[PDB]
Amino acid sequence: GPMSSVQLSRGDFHSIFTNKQRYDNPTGGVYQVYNTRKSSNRENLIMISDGIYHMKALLRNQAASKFQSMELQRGDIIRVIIAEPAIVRERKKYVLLVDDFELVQSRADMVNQTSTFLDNYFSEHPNETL
Repeated sequence: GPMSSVQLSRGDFHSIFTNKQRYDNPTGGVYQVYNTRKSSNRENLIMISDGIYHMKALLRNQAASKFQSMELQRGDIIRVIIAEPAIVRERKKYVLLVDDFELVQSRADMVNQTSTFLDNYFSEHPNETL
């Protein structure tokens, strides 16, 4: 059919934190907003999904202004444009720092949901990350 669902970058979160090349350029990923629940007005911490894992993303600078103005919510699909990963070694926490993104689709289908938290996957395989 022409109207197939928009494809998320499945496996990209795992690749960002295991592969040096992807870590160094973690842009172009297509993800779905998983959770937007509140606590900063110049920084929005949200949960995003790649279809397999969900992970924390901290929207800063123009991504923060855009998120707030667009009122992005669970189910919305975005494309990350400016980003850098963050590994909090002392707490075994993983965050994608997002400075810019684009809206791909608002209110997209979110069915047969099986994504698990990225940090928990790495807890099960401790020496896997970079």
